[PDB]
Amino acid sequence: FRKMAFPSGKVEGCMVQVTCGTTTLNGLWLDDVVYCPRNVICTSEDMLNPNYEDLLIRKSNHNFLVQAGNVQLRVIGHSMQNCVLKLKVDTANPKTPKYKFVRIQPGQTFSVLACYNGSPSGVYQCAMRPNFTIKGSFLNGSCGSVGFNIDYDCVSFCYMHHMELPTGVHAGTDLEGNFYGPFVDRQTAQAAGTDTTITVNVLAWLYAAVINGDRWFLNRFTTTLNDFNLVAMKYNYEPLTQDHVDILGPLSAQTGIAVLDMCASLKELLQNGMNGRTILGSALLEDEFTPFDVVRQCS
Ligand SMILES: [Cl-]
Repeated sequence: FRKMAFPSGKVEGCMVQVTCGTTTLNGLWLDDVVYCPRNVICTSEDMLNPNYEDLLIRKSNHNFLVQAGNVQLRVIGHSMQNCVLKLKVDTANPKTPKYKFVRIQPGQTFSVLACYNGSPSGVYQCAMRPNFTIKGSFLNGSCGSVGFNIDYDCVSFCYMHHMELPTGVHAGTDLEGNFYGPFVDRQTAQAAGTDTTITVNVLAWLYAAVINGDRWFLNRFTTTLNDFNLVAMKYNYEPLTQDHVDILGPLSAQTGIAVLDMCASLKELLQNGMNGRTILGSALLEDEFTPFDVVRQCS
């Protein structure tokens, strides 16, 4: 049961490289605007404690070298929107897809087109952790790469990678420059806080395991939401809400296993472990498939 990324074509024609000083990173070219992390304007000394307003005032349009494939895009304007830099250029991207900017919730998933210096290298499916970090070693060289979902014909951009925290975990913003989580684009000590397991996603993955024949872990017990959540808190699982129950509706309907029934099976797995067995070929419970993801990749 494999992670699936959205097809990346519509985003590939939007990826450009942005250089300021010694720093090159990735930028997103939509219409006549290139979006990228504002930390591109910082020198290594600047990053310790940048005044971005003052730094941005020192820069001129010619300080920003933007290139799409071959043609290099003349920057005719530079503006800051929270933590994203907006480089206005004199050419609208002819490959611009229908798109929207959306802010996602912790636990939601998205595809990242990982790029090096403007060039697409690969696509990865990830999740926004409960603590608003993104797990994924590939983001180390991919500053300015973006995360997205495709909803019908529209690319919904939800993430732009900005930095690694001193622990190594990855942090970024929505496309209007607001960080996910309590993080700032400054090179200083910053803690992400306890990450937890996305409970509703584990339940969705257990349903996928049932749909694919893997059902040894089903027991006959049931549970109430309150009793389950007491167990969940113990193992650093996120609390399950009635909204999460409703979202799991379609999967219960297809399988015939009520949601609280499945919660009782998960409780038993949390208390007892798997005793050396696997589920969907995994020895650990997977929490980076959403209920929508499982629905989409089953029928
Ligand atoms: Cl059960």
